[PDB]
Amino acid sequence: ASASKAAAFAQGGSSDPVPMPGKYPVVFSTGAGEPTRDQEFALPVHKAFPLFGSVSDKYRRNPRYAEFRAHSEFTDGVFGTHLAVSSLLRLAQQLVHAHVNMGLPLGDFAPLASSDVRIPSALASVVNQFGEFSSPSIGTRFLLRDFEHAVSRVVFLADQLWTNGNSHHIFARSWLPMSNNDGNFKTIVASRLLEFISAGDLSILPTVLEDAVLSGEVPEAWEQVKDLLGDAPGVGQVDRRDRFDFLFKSYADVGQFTTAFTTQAASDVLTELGLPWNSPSAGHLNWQYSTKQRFTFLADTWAKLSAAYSQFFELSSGLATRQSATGSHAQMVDLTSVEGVTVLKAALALSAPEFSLAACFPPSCIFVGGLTRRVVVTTSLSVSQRATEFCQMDWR
Amino acid sequence: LTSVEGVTVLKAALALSAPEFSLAACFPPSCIFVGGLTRRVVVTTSLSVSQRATEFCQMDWR
Amino acid sequence: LTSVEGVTVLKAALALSAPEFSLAACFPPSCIFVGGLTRRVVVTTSLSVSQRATEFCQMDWR
Amino acid sequence: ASASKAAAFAQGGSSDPVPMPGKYPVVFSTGAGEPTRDQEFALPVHKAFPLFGSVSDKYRRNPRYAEFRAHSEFTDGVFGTHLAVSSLLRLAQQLVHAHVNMGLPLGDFAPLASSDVRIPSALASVVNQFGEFSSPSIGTRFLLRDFEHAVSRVVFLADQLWTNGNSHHIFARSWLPMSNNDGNFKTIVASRLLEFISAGDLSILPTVLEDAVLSGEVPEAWEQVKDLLGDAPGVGQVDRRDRFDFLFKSYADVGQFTTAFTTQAASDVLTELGLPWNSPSAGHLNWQYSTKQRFTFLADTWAKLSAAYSQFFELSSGLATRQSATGSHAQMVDLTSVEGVTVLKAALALSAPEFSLAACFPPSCIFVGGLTRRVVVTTSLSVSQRATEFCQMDWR
Amino acid sequence: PVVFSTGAGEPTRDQEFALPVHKAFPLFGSVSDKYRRNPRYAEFRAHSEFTDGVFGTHLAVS
Repeated sequence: ASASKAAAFAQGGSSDPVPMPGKYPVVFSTGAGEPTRDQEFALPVHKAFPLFGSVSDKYRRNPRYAEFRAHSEFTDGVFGTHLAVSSLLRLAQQLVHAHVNMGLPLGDFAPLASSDVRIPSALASVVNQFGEFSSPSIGTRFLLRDFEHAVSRVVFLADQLWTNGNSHHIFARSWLPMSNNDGNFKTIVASRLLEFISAGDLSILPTVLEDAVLSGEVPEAWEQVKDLLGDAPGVGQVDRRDRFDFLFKSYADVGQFTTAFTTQAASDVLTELGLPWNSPSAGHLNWQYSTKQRFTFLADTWAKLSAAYSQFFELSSGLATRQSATGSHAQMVDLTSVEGVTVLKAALALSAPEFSLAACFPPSCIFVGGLTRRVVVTTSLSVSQRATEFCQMDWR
Repeated sequence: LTSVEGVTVLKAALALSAPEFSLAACFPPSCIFVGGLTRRVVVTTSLSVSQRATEFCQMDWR
Repeated sequence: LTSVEGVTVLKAALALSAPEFSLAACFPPSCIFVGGLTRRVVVTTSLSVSQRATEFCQMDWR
Repeated sequence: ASASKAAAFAQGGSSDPVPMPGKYPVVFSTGAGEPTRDQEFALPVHKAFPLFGSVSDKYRRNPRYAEFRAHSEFTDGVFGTHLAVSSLLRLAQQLVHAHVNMGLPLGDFAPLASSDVRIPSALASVVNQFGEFSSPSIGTRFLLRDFEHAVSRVVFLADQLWTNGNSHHIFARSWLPMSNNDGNFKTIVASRLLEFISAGDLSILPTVLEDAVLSGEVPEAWEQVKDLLGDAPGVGQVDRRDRFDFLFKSYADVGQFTTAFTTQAASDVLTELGLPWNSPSAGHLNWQYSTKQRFTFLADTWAKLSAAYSQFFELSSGLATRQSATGSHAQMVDLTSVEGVTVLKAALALSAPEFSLAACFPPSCIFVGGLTRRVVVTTSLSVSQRATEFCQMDWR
Repeated sequence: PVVFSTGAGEPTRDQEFALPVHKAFPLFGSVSDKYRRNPRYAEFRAHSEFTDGVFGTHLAVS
């Protein structure tokens, strides 16, 4: 027990990603009150009413209230121009939030986020694209759109939700994180990944080498779709993009959609039902028309469903900022069912919440950055200094 | 509003008494439509009207 | 009054709360032809609106 | 004393069915007060008055109050909207309940289950079908309708009350539980049971193989009637459905449905009179017209049954939620009478109730499930570790 | 027009008549409060009405 310039430092450094999964569908299946008889069945319909209770809290008042802003994140009003409170936040939100709360431990060393200027923009879109069209496209379709990492405005975290695919297939092939950038760019998607990180690892995971038959499927197509996603979706809008995103997510590529996620009901349905701009300025008009209509749908919420005052379960959003929004080790998806469940994986989460997570196993497509920057200058203790000092105790 | 020699503040909306008549400065008017609505919404998944009926009915018998 | 699965009793006029739910066991009176009338009349042979305004105005000058 | 990661966990999991037997008839024969002389006989009819005295309690207030709701099964008020009570529950109800309370032991490992969205639906019907039309069809007919596992709305636990018949005759054959789902399906008869689980076990239990005489009179029709129940009752109503079912439950089929079925009368009389909807359509309207009327008839319990003010024996159904409704092995009937009465109880039920709970009740045809999920993750003590340790106490 | 006719202080002599014109000065005192800070401060927002900043981007006091 000797002494050489000690301290105690806290840190934060890592990445985070999110997905739109069939998870919401399990949370909006209408289990929450469909079988509740408080003759509230006076007021019509209850199909979308429940589902739509998903957004308007899980993206602005819950997560973007403490996670975003507090994350050393000086947020611009015009993305929170309207701090919202929807008492409809069933047992899923204060729960959901705890479930999905952007933030990792400090006793460890991680954090979350990569594009909250593009993600939300899309989410809002989805809430509108979904909570406006036909509320429940039965898994197939709506789920596709959301898990299809739908068309972008050039930023979209997509590339990550897509990176999932390629990696899974290439067993032996382990890629340098650089592959995480492949999302956008022209050539570098046909040199780094596709050619080098393919004619190398691709020429192995499936070395068809077919002759006079065009390497259809068998890696070479996923790469093409990859090459596409590189040059043919970043050149702008127009059918040339959808049609050639769709062509790349539609036909011939029926083998490329099998890797990731897809149904001829997302693409030919959703995709042919959104107008490429359904992700770009839709993401805008969904914030300055849909967010103001979010109002209507929120006020409608704080007016209609509010009327659900007569049951006695809901509560209101009383501004976090004190409530916070980070802490849950949503890291590494805790799921594995076989006769009996099995919550697994790294992220020494908790014990009281863990197992309570059944309602919702939060999952941020995190990258994970083993970083504990115990940065230390020694303009006062040239390592050696200590050395003699300590050395001068083993002598006597 | 209704003036004839002397004023006459009229009409439904059991407003107030202290402000009413003080309103001279400005008789506020919202082109309202008015919706006679008192939604005493009531589910009875615990008291099929009848239930009460016998209960009460079972007091007029004795 | 309306009955569907459960019994809902909407009462246009803010009636009561102790009788309401008790007074559904049978009665719910006739077809009145409501008359929105709150005759809050007011002669002005004492305070020609100007006088008031003239006064109140004398507290918005200084 | 080797210990290694012990615990102690309690569970629940198993089946449970129910039947409408001549059992009720023994409980409503009018032996509870027919000979009582208090001059209560003030110009009144006491035929149905007794029989219909247990209905409104043995299915909502008694069983569904704790059994159902507490069984962790999210109940909809519109199946218990009128959580009313009935004080006419003489000595048969608080008794009956204890006689038929669904909830096997945990010290063992079983529970209750078999569509409480269809059973009650039909029961309420019977209550109406019986307690309204013919209040005492003299065993033959009403008991039939009850036991006949009467027409369904596609669900009905009939399939099980019917499976009791095809397994009884087939001694040489035993079947895989997969024969339980034998209820509905267009193939149940053209595949598994009927053909395979018949051309194999049926071609032995009755291998007539008759020529130019059509072999149906030899339990190949039981397969046919089975066939029918497979394709001809699930195709809707078409009235003939009764005609068919009836045909299959009558016209010559009499030699078919007499292995585990009642008198055809309860089919042409009851069924035909009732009108195929008197099991699906009736149930609903019997739950939202008859359950409301259940009150008009509950009034019969709290007005007609209430008029019993002076005799002083009645006063049942005070609580619920707290009184519970599960924990009596009134299951595996296993009762036999010869000179003396012997009551064999497969499951170690009780000793104070047993011998007391033979006065009438001995619940349905459960399909036991030997299940004691004593699961145990091994991410702490890889068997070797333990063995490695214990072994370190067998070396020295 | 009856509220901006200039009754409020036109006949008030506090030699404030040093500073020119007083025609629109009074009338224009009508808005900038009766539509954002007065009514849209509690009525709008509180009316279960989650308002967008860009209509109250500037909460005013006159």
